[PDB]
Amino acid sequence: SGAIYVGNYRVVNRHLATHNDWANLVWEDSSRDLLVSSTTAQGCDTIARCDCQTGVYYCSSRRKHYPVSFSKPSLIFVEASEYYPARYQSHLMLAVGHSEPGDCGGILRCQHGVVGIVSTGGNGLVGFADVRDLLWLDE
Ligand SMILES: NC(=O)[C@H]1CCC(=O)N(Cc2noc3ccccc23)C1
Ligand SMILES: [Zn+2]
Repeated sequence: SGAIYVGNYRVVNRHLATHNDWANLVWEDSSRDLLVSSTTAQGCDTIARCDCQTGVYYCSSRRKHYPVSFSKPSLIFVEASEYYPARYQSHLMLAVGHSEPGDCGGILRCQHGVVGIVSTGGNGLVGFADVRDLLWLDE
């Protein structure tokens, strides 16, 4: 679990969005596993606008932050789960690191701000859904 709060927006994994997120929907993309909903309160986070390929993410299944080197956002095959059929997930960044399904929503940050959130993983890998291209989050 986990979300990004920026301005009047809440960014979550689409597969973990609540009834309230869908009732206040701004934008969603099943191919990216992202959903953005509107909030009444001003958010605590700021978004990176950079090409960083190193950062630190929070891993709730270890209660720890880990440093990662990650690939540029790209189209990657993701095996079927209870939430989605087997498909290519877009704007996904891979890295070597521990992650379990409940870790989705953990934030990845670089020196510039929030880069993305945990969305995929397994077998010593962790995948992050990028949010740096979503320029409208800042306005
Ligand atoms: N973006 C997706 O399609 C995810 C939907 C929820 C989900 O369980 N997965 C598969 C999964 N197995 O092991 C993981 C470790 C970390 C994060 C996800 C996973 C993929
Ligand atoms: Zn950066």
